[PDB]
Amino acid sequence: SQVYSLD
Amino acid sequence: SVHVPGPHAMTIQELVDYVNARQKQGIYEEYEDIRRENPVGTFHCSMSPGNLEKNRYGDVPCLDQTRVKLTKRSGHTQTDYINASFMDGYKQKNAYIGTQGPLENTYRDFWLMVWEQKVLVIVMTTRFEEGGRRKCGQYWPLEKDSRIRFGFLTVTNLGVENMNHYKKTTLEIHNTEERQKRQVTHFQFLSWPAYGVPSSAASLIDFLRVVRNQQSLAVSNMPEPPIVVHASAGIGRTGTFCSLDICLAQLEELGTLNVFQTVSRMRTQRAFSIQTPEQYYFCYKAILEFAEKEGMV
Repeated sequence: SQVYSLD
Repeated sequence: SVHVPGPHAMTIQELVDYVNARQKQGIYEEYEDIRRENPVGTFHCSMSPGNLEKNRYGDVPCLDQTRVKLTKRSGHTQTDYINASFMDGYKQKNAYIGTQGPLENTYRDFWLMVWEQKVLVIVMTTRFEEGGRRKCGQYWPLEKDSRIRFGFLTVTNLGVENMNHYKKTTLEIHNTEERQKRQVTHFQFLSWPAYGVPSSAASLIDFLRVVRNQQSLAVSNMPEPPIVVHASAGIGRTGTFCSLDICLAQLEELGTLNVFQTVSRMRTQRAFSIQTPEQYYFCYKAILEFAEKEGMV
């Protein structure tokens, strides 16, 4: 998926 | 440009008063008020199924309204989409293209955009990985004299200069379809961790001067093409870099600035510009520091 926020 | 001085432009001493009165906690609370701003715009292109995999992060779409559109595509995989937004700067429309760190499947789109947008300077504020987390692809030929072909655009590395906090690469882009060549200066700033600030505001401002000098030098050898500015998502360090640049540009020319207005307006163009309250407070702090160092206060 890959998230930028929430570290 | 959306970045007009009005309506509450501040002088550098009023800024000192402002920051002194709000303090870090007040500036942190200001950042949150920017985030609250009603997100004018839509993200549909970013989320179209043909484009999902062209985003590095699920949670960093880009705005339909300001996105850079790709014209001369080729291949069913190349839509007109790239995660990249036109961004106004001080007294200049489309001063920047804030974009993400290119993925392997978007290297070709990135160079297409650079070509089509007449880009002369690329600013990169990310390492390839950080915490073993992949953050940006190696989208350019890294060794001197090496080349990569991205369809009709051949990019060749003409030389690299390694400095304190940044490396300067000179790339030639060769449109082999139109037999046109253009030199592009790629700058990689190495001391700006994701989610964080640079270790030296002074190194960032000196780097900003280097970039402006390069953009100026290139434009005189050709209205003004945008500077590509990317980090990993292209919103955190990118928005900070670009906001600082606009504020210092307005400070230099008009003797005024407004961080709030700058970042508020920037987030209507490159959505989510500036990712942490720490980076927001850094714009204020670097400007004050530049101003002390310069004896303006």
